[PDB]
Amino acid sequence: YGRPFLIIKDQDRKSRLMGLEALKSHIMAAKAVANTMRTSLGPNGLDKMMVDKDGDVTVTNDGATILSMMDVDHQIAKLMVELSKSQDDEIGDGTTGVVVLAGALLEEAEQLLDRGIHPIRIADGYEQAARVAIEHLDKISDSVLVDIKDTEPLIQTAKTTLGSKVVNSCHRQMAEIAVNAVLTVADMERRDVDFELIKVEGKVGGRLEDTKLIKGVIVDKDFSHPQMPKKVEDAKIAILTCPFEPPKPKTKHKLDVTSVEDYKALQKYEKEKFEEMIQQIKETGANLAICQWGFDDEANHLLLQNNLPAVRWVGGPEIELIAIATGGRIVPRFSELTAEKLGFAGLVQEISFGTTKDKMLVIEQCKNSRAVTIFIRGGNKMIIEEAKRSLHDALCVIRNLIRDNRVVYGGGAAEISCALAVSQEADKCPTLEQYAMRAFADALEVIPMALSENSGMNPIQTMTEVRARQVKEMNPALGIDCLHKGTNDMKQQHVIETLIGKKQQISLATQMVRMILKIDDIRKPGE
Amino acid sequence: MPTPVILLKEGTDSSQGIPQLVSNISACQVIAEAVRTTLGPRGMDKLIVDGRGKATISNDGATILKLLDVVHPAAKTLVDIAKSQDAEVGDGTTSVTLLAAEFLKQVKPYVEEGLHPQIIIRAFRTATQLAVNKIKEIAVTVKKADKVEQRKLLEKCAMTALSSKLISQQKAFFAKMVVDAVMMLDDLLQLKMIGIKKVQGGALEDSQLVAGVAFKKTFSYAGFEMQPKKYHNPKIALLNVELELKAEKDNAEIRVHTVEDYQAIVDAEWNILYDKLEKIHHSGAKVVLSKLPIGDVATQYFADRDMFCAGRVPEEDLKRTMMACGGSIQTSVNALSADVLGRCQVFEETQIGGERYNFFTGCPKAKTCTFILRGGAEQFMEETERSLHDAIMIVRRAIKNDSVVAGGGAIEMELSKYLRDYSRTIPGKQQLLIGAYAKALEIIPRQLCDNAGFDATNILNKLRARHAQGGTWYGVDINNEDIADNFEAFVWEPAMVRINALTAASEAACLIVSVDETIKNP
Amino acid sequence: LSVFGDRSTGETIRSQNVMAAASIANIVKSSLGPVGLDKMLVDDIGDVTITNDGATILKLLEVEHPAAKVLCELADLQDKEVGDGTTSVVIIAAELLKNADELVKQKIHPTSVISGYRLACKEAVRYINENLIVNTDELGRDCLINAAKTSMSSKIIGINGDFFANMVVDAVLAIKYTDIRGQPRYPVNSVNILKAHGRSQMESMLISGYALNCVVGSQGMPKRIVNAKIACLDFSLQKTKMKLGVQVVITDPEKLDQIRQRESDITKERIQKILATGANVILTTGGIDDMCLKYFVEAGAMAVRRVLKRDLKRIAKASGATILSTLANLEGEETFEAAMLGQAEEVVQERICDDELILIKNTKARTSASIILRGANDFMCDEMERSLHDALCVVKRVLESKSVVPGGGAVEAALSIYLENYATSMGSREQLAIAEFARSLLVIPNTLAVNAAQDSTDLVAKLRAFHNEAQVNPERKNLKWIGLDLSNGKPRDNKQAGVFEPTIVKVKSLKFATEAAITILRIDDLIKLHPE
Repeated sequence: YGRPFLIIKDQDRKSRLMGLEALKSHIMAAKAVANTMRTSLGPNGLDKMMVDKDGDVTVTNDGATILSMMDVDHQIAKLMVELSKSQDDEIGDGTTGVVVLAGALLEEAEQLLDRGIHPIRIADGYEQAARVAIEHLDKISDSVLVDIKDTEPLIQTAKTTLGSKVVNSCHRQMAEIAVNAVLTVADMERRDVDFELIKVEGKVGGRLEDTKLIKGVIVDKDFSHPQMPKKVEDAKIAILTCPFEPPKPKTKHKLDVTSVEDYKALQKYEKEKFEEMIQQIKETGANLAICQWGFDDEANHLLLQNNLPAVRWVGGPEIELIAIATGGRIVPRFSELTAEKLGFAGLVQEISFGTTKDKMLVIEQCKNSRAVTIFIRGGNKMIIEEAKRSLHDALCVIRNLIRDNRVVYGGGAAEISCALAVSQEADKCPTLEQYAMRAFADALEVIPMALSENSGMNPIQTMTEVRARQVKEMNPALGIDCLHKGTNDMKQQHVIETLIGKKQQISLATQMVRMILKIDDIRKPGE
Repeated sequence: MPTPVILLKEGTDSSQGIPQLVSNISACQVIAEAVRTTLGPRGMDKLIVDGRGKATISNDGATILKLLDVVHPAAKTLVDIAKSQDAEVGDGTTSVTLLAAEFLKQVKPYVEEGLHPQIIIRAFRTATQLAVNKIKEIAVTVKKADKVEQRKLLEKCAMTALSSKLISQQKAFFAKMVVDAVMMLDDLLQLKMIGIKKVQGGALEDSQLVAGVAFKKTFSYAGFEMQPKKYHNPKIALLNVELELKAEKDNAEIRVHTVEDYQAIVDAEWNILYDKLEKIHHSGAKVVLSKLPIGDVATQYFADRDMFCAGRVPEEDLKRTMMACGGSIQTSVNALSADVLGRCQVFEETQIGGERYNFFTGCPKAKTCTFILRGGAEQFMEETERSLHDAIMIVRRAIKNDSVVAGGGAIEMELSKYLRDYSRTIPGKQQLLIGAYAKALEIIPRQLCDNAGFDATNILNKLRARHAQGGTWYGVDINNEDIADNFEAFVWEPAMVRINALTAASEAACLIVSVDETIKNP
Repeated sequence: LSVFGDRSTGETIRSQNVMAAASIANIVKSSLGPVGLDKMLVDDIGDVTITNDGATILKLLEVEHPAAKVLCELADLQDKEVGDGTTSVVIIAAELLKNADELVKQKIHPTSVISGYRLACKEAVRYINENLIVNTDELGRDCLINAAKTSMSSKIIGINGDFFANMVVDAVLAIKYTDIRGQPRYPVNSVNILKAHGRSQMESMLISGYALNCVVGSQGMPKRIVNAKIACLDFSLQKTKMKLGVQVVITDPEKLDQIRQRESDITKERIQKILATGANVILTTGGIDDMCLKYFVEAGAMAVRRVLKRDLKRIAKASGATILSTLANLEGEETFEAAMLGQAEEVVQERICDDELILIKNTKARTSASIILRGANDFMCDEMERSLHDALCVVKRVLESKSVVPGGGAVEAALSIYLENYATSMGSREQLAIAEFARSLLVIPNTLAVNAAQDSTDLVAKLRAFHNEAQVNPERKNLKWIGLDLSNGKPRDNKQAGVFEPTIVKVKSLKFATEAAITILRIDDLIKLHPE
């Protein structure tokens, strides 16, 4: 009969929203995320600045970072954050608008739910629309497979993808930087590239234009002994992991000196071993050495005595970058070190880069190096980090192009044509999925609208003109004149984008929002 | 000042009789409503977040009930039934719970009448036994028939079971992958072999089935990027023993007078590791995996001599690998011989979503595969994994038992008709209980249509009318929004699922109704 | 988006309303039928109140949820209209709501259910009027006793039911009243009920007249008058005020004494005018002063003060005296007329439970009826007076409407199957509502049996079987029957057994239950507001 009973503990504070009310709430939250993100899209777009929990700051445009640093609590906000993270570390930029697609789509989905359409059919229709969109997209794809050695279709692509980040100041230069780096480290026989071979490194100071790729490796240590010469012309390199110390077998061990002569022999051995290792490294024919670990000061001197500059306390990854750059090996003893394993380079020179701070080390290796580094300079720590993220995304997009050598002119023309194809199919749709089709088309229509909005133009006059042109002509090469140039031919404008980019973007967004529609009931425990 | 002596502890709650029982029934119904929406080709999933803030979406009802930590006792039985069916046959755990709750729902009005519960449970047992026998009679095999491929039933079974979870529109794809995969599982048949790999990112249409083993793991040592990462026709060496300078081997103090002997000692240690490495190389293999960490120096030597290596690999994936390439895991490097050396068609390690994976596949004689499961949502990872687990275990049951029945609730409708007709034969109190049994049982199509937003009364009425005479396997069709021969429409579910469902629900009703009062202790 | 409270919609609130209705039902489910077991309420402070009449329980039980308040008000109205069935009507409402929801709980559109319910009620009342039994041929006192003692079980007094029914029928026949000139209306609550703990109801006595819960004003004044001189007087008896504002100002002191003198002599002459008529009994709701008391003693008349207005109005109606708010005439002079007097054979104050109460026996003008209760405690006495009030109500219904219904649930026994058959006629979806109406209405026998603690399904099935047989072979003069019992736990013929209920009970009950179901079922959302 009538009496309260416990079903789930904390029964008072286990709240619950169910059904259409829940759905509308979710769509409101997603739209809030979309509005927060909208302004970050497009070269005319505006970026965000985040405040870390620990009071740190960060200015950025990369939507993945935007959501990552966010402290959201509503769950679907977390889902969008993870969305952007996945999309980015799969592709790169585009997160500049992926969640935008999500939000606009969910908005129009709510438009449909208001007419009482059951969500599942909406999901199914959206899936069909996505398939149609991608197949039309890759029909209308251009390709860079037929291209000559891909120098500046790649340069154009980088130019495009950097039109969104503040590093655009000299973005030409950084475009050449990115393309040269990836082309150097690419494994064309494999169609991949490991970014571990790419050494991102930004040191604050100087101009932004000063940022320069170095066909080599840059190491955050100075010379082991300050007196050693700053420059070296030859680069006979030794790479060692055994510290320049009397060897100690790391099994729990220690000697038991007893006699006068015992101690005297040990004392002799102490310097004899240093002399032995010095003779070893010298007879190897090396000129410069690098050690993983610390030095005994005594060997530090004796090394100085033989014109063999060296570096102390070098972290691993940096070390192997040295090895691959110089073509040398990593030797665990002095005894097994020989000339063949020695590393070689063109020029090694310490740089007192900072006007008043400690120094850096650069290796201007001159032969081919499967590894390379980028050295970023500028006036702000925040600008340094932003350059790091931007250049990383540029490298990602060129890698993706290596994975697939066919792209699409950007500027919104692509998805414009996609929407038109969707509308064309919507007439042979039949029933209720028809509303799903036209729905998805109108929702997808958002990206041109957002671009124009950030352009300050009347968005819709522009987009209607765009549709009219792309209908009267057959060129799917007409987007939005983001930078106010009287040609909507982004192909001439060179505003281009990888097929993989948009394709993955739209498919991922479709699946994400499909699940978003897939949910009805939520049970939040009160905090 | 004396006081009366209590019987039990202060605050020992007690509640006896018809109110207690009806309260339990209502609680079971409440549990049902938390899952009622879930099942259906147009069905539903829930999102539940813990007190720790970790989100978790689910469509499989058993997972949800696990998340809904139930305090009320009677409902704990229902959730346990959820675990049972999850371990047994898969989806319909949802359906299991609905059957249980609806049985109780139909019985409760008669419980308002002072009927001794044992009569009810006797009727329940008899009805369930008869129902199981009827199902087994109307079970359908295919190996007697002519137009079945040994997999087509399995493919359609996956087709049916899948199309309620989060991947429903990729069923034509995932069914093929899962059937071909489970075909490799023979004959161990246990799930531990095929792992599931929740790679971040990518569209799940890009999710990969590899006839081999992959790793979401590695670990950076010195040279790991130096060595070549292609090996076209390699030999796989599998070391459990670590490779490092007495790092965690036997603990020993050593004593040495002569300095030269101390030199010899350190030399001999490094000679230990060099001896192990020489054994490895002279073995002729090029790929080495280790549960235990790998010395950097050994990595350097593999790099110099163009062998690939990796350390700290999780043990389960190592077992997968050794079962794949046929090699046997080794702990003694010395006893090594070519026999225990696994071989693979080709070895690789290629980026997927920023993560560093390892590949080796194409082994013609490999009884275990793995799923690289692309997907842009971390939550998709768990949900897709749950759906896939259901698919794999159900198709395993199907391979074990060549018995199939129609889906779409048609089985339940047939049982309803059969039981109702049988009820006429037995006079007395049993007749009403059998009738209530059927009336509860018919629920499945009703929930289906409700989640489909139809007039399930028209559907139910046409269902009963057509299903009195016209054919066994007529049932709900979601897209055509009315009856269809779902069997020809290929909505095919293993009989075992429904059989176990009915049995569990029956004994659940027995258990719940066999309770009169409850005792609570602080 | 409303402050100070959330809202609930759809399934949640529907289930909540059903849950509350079921709670309220179970509150009273154990107090109906000749084996009903009464309720009692430790109030908060020990002033307990034993009662089985449902409406009393609901009124004395605080309620907060809306739909439950609706049901409570329905019970109160039913009591205001019948007197029993608060035993039943609440249960009927709750059960109909339960099954209607169970239909809706699936999907079924509520307004369709409402229309089906409306049809069900109309069909049911029509079928009852085809199922009626007329008492005119039957012996009056016989069926009156039957209906009474039928109501008397499920109550404290059912055992003495025979004696109590005898007393009740005597009282009600003695309270005949000629109405609008064409109606012999019988006023309920006209009979007077007084409770007096002490002896048993065995010794509880019927008064062929009217009884007062008052006392003699002056102990010296006499106790018993064998003469009928009874005058009523609303006009109070004090040495009068100036009664509005009239200040008395003295410029000649010689007259203050005479002023004070008449200040009482006015009342003195009024009293003397009253008594010179020869009236020996006076009653007055207003105050009575000692001045008047001593005068009365010297006259030896009868005086009573602070009598309730209704009681003295009944006195006037019985004795034929005239209520007099004052003394006056068509001419200004204040006079009094013997024609204003009422009569009764003998008036006595008597000591029952060491408390003197005033009796009036055999008013010649119009026969009156009063009943004295005797019992152990005040609890049993006032619960039995509630019971008796219900008794008089139902007997009044029987007399007013010469029509009776076989008791013991024959009503829904027939109704279930008849509506079941009629359902197929509609052909729409609403016959589902019809069938659920019937099945739910079948609750009364179920509750009867469970409170009687036997196999309820078997009794119900046997009942349905008998009635279905009564709907086969239309030669039903030897195939139409009616009946159900509990004491022997098997069916019978209540018509032979005398178990009868008044028709209006079931009729108004079903109608109000239908209205309640319509009201509550149409709900689909509550919106709460935390107070100011």
